[PDB]
Amino acid sequence: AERGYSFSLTTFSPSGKLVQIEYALAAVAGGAPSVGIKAANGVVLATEKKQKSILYDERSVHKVEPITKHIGLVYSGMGPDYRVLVHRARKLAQQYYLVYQEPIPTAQLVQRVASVMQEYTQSGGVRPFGVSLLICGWNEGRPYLFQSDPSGAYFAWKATAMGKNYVNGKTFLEKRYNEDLELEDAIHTAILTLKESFEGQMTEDNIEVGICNEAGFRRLTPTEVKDYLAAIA
Amino acid sequence: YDRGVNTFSPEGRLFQVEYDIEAIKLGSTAIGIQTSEGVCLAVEKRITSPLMEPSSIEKIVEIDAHIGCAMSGLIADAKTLIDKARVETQNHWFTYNETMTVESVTQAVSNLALQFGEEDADPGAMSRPFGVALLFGGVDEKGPQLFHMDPSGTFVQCDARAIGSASEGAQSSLQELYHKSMTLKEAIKSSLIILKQVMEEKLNATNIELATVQPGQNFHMFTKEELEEVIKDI
Amino acid sequence: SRGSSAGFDRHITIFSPEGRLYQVEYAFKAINQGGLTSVAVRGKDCAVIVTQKKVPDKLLDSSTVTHLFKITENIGCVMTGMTADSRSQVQRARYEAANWKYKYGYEIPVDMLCKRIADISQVYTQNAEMRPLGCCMILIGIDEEQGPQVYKCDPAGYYCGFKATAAGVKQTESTSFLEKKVKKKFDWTFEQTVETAITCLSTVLSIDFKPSEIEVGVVTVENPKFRILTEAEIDAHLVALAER
Amino acid sequence: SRRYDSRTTIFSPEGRLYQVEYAMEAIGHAGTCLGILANDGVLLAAERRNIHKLLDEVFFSEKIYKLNEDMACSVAGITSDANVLTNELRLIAQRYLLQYQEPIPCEQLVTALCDIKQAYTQFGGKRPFGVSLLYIGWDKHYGFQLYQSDPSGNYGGWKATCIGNNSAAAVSMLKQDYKEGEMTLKSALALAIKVLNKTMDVSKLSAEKVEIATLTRENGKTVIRVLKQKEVEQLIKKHEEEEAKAEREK
Amino acid sequence: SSIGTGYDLSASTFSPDGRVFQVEYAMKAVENSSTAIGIRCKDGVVFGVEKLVLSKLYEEGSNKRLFNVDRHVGMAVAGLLADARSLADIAREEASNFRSNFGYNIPLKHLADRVAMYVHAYTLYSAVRPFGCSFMLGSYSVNDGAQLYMIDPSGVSYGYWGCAIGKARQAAKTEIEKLQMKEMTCRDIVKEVAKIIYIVHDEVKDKAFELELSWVGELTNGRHEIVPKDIREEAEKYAKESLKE
Amino acid sequence: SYDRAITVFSPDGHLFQVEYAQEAVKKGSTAVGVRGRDIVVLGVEKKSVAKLQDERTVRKICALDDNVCMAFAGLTADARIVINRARVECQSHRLTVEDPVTVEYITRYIASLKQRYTQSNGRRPFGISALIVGFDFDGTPRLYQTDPSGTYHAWKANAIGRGAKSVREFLEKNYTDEAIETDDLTIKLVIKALLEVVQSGGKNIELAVMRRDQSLKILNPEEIEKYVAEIEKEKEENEKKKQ
Amino acid sequence: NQYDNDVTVWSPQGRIHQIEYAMEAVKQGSATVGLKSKTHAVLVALKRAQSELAAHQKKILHVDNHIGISIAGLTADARLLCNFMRQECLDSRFVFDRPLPVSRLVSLIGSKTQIPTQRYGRRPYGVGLLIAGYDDMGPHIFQTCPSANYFDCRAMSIGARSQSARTYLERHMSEFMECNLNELVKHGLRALRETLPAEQDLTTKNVSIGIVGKDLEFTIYDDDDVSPFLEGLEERPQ
Amino acid sequence: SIMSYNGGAVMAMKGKNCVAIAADRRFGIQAQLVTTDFQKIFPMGDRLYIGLAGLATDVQTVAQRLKFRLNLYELKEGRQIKPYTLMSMVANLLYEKRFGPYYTEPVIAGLDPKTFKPFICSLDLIGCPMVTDDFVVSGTCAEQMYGMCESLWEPNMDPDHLFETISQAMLNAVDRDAVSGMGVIVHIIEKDKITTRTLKARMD
Ligand SMILES: [Mg+2]
Ligand SMILES: [Mg+2]
Ligand SMILES: [Mg+2]
Ligand SMILES: [Mg+2]
Ligand SMILES: [Mg+2]
Ligand SMILES: [Mg+2]
Ligand SMILES: [Mg+2]
Ligand SMILES: [Mg+2]
Ligand SMILES: [Mg+2]
Ligand SMILES: [Mg+2]
Repeated sequence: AERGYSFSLTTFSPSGKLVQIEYALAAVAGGAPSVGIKAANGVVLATEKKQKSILYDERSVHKVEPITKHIGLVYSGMGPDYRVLVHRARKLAQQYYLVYQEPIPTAQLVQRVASVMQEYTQSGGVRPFGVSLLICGWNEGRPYLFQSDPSGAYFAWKATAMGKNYVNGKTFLEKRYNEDLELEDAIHTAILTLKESFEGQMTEDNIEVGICNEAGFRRLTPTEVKDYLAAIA
Repeated sequence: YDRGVNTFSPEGRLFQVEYDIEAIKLGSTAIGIQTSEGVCLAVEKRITSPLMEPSSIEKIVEIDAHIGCAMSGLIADAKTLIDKARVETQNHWFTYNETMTVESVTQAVSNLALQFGEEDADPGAMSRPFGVALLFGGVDEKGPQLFHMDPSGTFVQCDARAIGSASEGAQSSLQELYHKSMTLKEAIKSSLIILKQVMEEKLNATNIELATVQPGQNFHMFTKEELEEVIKDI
Repeated sequence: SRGSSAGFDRHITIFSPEGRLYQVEYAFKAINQGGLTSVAVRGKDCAVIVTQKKVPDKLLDSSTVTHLFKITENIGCVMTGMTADSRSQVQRARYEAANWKYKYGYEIPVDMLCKRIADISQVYTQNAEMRPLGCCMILIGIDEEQGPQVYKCDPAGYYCGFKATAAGVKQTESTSFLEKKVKKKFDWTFEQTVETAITCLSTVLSIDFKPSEIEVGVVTVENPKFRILTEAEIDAHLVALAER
Repeated sequence: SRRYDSRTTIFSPEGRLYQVEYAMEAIGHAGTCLGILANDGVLLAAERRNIHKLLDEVFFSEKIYKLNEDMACSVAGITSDANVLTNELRLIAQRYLLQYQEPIPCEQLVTALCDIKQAYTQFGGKRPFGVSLLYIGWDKHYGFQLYQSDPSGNYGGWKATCIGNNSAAAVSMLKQDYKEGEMTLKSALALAIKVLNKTMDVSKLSAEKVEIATLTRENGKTVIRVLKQKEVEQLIKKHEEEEAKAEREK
Repeated sequence: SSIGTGYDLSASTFSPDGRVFQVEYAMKAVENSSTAIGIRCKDGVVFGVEKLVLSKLYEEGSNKRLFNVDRHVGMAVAGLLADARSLADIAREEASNFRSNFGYNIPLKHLADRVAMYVHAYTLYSAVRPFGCSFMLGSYSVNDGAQLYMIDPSGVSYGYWGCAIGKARQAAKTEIEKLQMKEMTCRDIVKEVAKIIYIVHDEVKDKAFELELSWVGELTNGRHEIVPKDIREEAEKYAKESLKE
Repeated sequence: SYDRAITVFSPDGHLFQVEYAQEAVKKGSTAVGVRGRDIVVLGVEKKSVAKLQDERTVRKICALDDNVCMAFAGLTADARIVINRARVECQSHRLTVEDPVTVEYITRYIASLKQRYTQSNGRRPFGISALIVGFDFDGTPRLYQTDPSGTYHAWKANAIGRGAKSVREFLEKNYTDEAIETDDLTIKLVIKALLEVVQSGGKNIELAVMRRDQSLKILNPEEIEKYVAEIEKEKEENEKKKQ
Repeated sequence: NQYDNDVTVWSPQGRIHQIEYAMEAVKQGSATVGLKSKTHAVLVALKRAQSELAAHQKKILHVDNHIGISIAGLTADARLLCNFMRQECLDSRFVFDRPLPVSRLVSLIGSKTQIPTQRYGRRPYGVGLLIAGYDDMGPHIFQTCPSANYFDCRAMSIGARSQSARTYLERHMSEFMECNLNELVKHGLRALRETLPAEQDLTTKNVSIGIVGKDLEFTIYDDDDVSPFLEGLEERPQ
Repeated sequence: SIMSYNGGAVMAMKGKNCVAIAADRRFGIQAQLVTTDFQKIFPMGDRLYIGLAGLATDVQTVAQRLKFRLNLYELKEGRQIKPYTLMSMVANLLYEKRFGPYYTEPVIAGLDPKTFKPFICSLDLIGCPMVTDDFVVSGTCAEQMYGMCESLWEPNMDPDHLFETISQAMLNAVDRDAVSGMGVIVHIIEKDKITTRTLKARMD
């Protein structure tokens, strides 16, 4: 027989900080890196799918997940927490569509999921999600790229990174690329910004990438991946 | 040191209930005496200022025409118990069309005894005992009667009893003066004599409440004058 | 950071200054407490489950001593860690699976079942009222057009499919072994898969066990129904490994 | 259970709620934000914190919120916490509009949201919201009004005030340079760039390091707008390109 | 190993080394209890308990540590009696609901797995505490034969041929291994049960005591019954006499 | 739902959460009240006239019904809640019964609300004391006060909040049949009491009163400086002309 | 003390202090005794008075025509349990039109009082009970403790200095079964007296007796009503 | 029948780059007129109007509750509702009362907020929508109204030949229905303006 803790597990310290949230971000800063680029004609998401042994079947699980026909996700942090948020985003995505009959606007999906993440920083008995997401979408012509973190706060980026070396991965992009970048272009400068930390032999199974153009969102196959890898494609 | 409100001490006593018995010792003192001709209740209002209406201080109240009750301790708490009592006497009258004995009334109130707790509790549930001691005085089929009840939920009948800060002293005096055959007249005098002693302030007719209930007359709260009449014989 | 602590980060599932969850970690050590190790391998036409069967007592109906459970008829699993927790998780798996078919019309995919059990555990990881389960779950069976599948889920919420894997005391030693033989990987036939599993366990435990010292579960593309090998036919594999 | 509960809604020996005070702390570190009351309008100016050369920012503002049709507000504190209290603000507005078929009286929309924050401090064992808000609007009862709210569930109407970083240097400044009774949306925007230039560790207070919005009447329908990049700088230069002209008098 | 710095106050907390001290602590309560043993004969299951004489004022039959959980299932307990009794009610309820639903007597393996999951439920939260008890379930039927199960404070459940719980869990086992129950009949095991009890019982420390024996097998017709006074005495005499050797 | 017991007894029989609430009341803007015979008055001290403020949106004085009103001292937010709860009870006492709300009844109600909140799981007590004013329609004019404990009494005059102890010591030495024997002088004693601890300026006060039948009246800062002069100089016709 | 405040916390010794502490509540209560012949169940108890002007505490309560009890420990808890016991009995008569078998009623107290000892935030009942009843299995004397445990007794006594009474009862057990009422009651009164300070004994003011048996419905005797039993009591301490 | 308790008629028509919507003005209770100035068409943004027929209370209620939702939608989204979306919004609000529905069959008429696209549709009292390229009717004279419409509507119409067409459909249909009438009002929406005229009609 179970009861429940009704008091919040996150609380302001005298410094005015929300300790658990910072610590959650620490779990993020310690996770596999992720990069997102808004190419003004499609967005790109890519992360380090570092699997320990070769025994791991890279297939069976993904980090770049489709929310709707036109939305997509990637994270940096605790994998299990992510999964929870993926099911809730997909769900939130449907509750919108049933009511409005129009696919959910990317900004709107972000707002909704961010609200959830915020919920877990005040409700009783729980800890904040130890994850940060990068949502990408094509809603009404313009491409979108967003990031919401543990606190439940979100921002729209032209491009960014989260996870290990996200500090360096950002500055790198802070110059190593800019707007007007076309499709395949933003994809290259993305897999590159990734390698700017990717320790090891970055192959087609060490990474996973998805793109979101104004014609749907999808994950790229090991093929199209092995290609871009050869420093081109 | 933080524990549940329903924790026992190594001594086999609930901390909260013990800690409220303590609170009663900080209340004003009240006395109740039981005579074959009636029962009387007296308490020191313990006025703390001239600007405070001595009348807006009732430590003695009517439960029903045949029952009066005096209190001591955290008076805010007693408000609740007093109401439950009045309501109870009426439910009994409603249902059985007859007055409730003084013992049954006291008992009814005592069942809210240790009715406090945290987990596994309703929303409108007490979170701590009532820091109150009570004296139910009245007359019923068994003649005049006086009952005492503290926070442990225990209650008993007494020929005479005192509660409040001066309780220990007051009770000593009551033991010296009580007569199984004394009278409501003698009784009231003793009450004031003793009350006068223990009070830190000089016994005024405006700093004490006295009331009686007798086999004939229904509960009566002594007037400012009727006090002068008895105080006349300091 | 560097192993720091603050508040109750060591008593309930809340973040530590580093961003770790000690209780989830303490939950992994909890697995080893049983002192057992388990291995699972994915053949090209099958999947195999092998674990120790330490029955130090002769007063136990060895029949009732198992870590091999039939979830569905086409899904079998092996538990590693705290027993009671394990039986529990096994029951939930049976439930989630029976319910999936009733509600959707078809057998639950080994892929999905594990993702499910995984999602559940994730909660214990985010909620403080309860501790995570100190056990690990390995499921195997044949998918519609994906052939044999082998999945394992964490007391932390993680889940995945593998060519082969292990859990228990010698998990880390069992992986090094397997991943080394998956490179030399001959033809992953039924016999080899079964043989490779037994040895991995025998060499990491250095035991050359009798047929009663281990239990073997298997699911076959030609016989999708989960099957637990007899003590007799277990030995048939043991002898076969001795011919060299 | 009793052991892990921090008791976020209890009194301290002093007789104060420590979790409210700590929320304040968080507020006095957030992007500065203030509003001044004129006679032809009312405004809000905030320290745009999402300042960075990579953000794509696709919103009307970053800290300016449209509640009512006659109201808007700004926040100082935890943004997520803020998105929650505003959403609820919009709902309270509409419930009133549904029920009475008339815009909700400005102050009333505030006392509403305040009763909720007040509650989070009296019961529930939950932490209060880490937010302080500035409300500006117009209503057929007191026309233009400016309001401020604390996570304590406390509020007040201000002819002028500030919240956030150095929300002390900003006050006293206005507290003396404010035309109590003779303010124009122009003389208002005046102190705006003047005070923000001060309390804001920024030299030549760029157009981005700030967000402006003004509410005014206009032939019936109330108007709410956030100044465009250019429109901002006009007051940027106007401030300085008048300041050097102020030292030629000393 | 002295681990216990907050890591032992809640069942919802793992120790730094993967343990749940509250459950372990609950078991100690059991290890401090008086020994009870169960042994699967070839035509049933037999139960015996060293019920210590708390006071000579108590009736013979007070604090029974053996109950009928269903007409074909018996329960032998060790540890905190009040905890055990409520587990006996749960067992009963579980066995009763089963009959109402599926329409036939509950299989001992199922009644055991069920009650076990209930026990286990109490080792996951701070909201409750683990049962401080262990018990055995015994039954016989022709379509199932004889079955003996044992559940402990953690929820774990297993089938046995012979088993013991309490003060002398160990000492009782080394004595059970001497018998070849698999071939033995229940009518003969009673003797051996009472035998292993006197051996194991500490004449010194623990004062006087009483012997409780449970019946269930072909000899009882499937109904778990108390062992007839006649058989008990015979088994007591045999145990006492075998003691003088 | 949160069931923790917030207010509990201590070793010597104390309810700290209540005593702490009482402390918050102490750190509040003083508030005094005097009971006349034709007009009861109330004034709220330390009104911290920040000028950049807005008088209306913060007056520690409120009306509950058409025959009752109140002043408070303590946590601002709490007061609001309690104020609007008594307001509601006022109208509901008219739907259940037909007659209006009494002087005491409503005060008792507020006390009962506070007392309850010192004995219910999940809740903190209300950190405010209240000076309830009103004339007992078809009777005399009464004055009552309430503290977090939930206890209440009728006062001839009183003060709560910052230094209320002082103003109380003072009030006890200025109240007489004669002192304020007319509405003109009644509103005076309060004015004096407030000032007898109230910061210099007069722009720190916010008095007001209710007539034994008329609506409520919040005095204007004008009628303020006047009555604040009729005594500012009267505090010289015996202190600067006999000193 | 980390293991003393919650009944859900086991100590490293396999004990639950809260339960033990509650047991202490019983010991504090004034002593009470119970014993049965083969035809009567008898409860005997010593009542205490706060001061000399107060009455003596009730110690014996009527549950149903065939059941009565004596209490030791928290009075409020006695009333809770008594009312539960009363309710359970009324239900039996309502549904089955027969009196609730005493042993079955005891099992219910056992189950009811066990629950709180296992849940967080709850506390053990702080009262012991001696139960005297008569069903179609004859007289019965049961004992129930703060720990949901209960006992079927030949005779018994709980409370302060009840150790003496127990001892006296253990010496004359063999006599009980064949005693006729008045003799049985005397043994009871006699045992109670064992728990007193030598310089004082049984008064018609501090003794209470409860009797139920094949020939009589549970009845209580308190003041003058106790005389008949006190007479013929050898003031021969032993 | 419940629907014809207050009587009433509503209609929407599709032109080239314009849209029209008209409604009678009578508010009655069975045989008795009560009011002549009863609003049945509500503004739901510029270039978007909804017309409600049926039971007076639900007309008012469905409209007020729909505004509630429309406003928030526009405050959360950073835009102005698209017709096809407002239709889906009303379809949801009505169906939430599937087993105790509001008694009103709405008519939607408007132009795309960011396009020319004229749009008209009507719904079930339970939220089933219908979109057409010509016209839609609702009320106690559906039959009369269909009569006119199938004989006066032309594929493309300038604002003026639309106004004269929808104005004739109404007045003539509504004049063969005893509980509809007491004046007609028309709304013609063009990308640039909103023309609102109250036609001259019978008052019996
Ligand atoms: Mg990652
Ligand atoms: Mg946890
Ligand atoms: Mg367990
Ligand atoms: Mg033997
Ligand atoms: Mg047997
Ligand atoms: Mg202000
Ligand atoms: Mg005062
Ligand atoms: Mg328009
Ligand atoms: Mg007509
Ligand atoms: Mg007509």
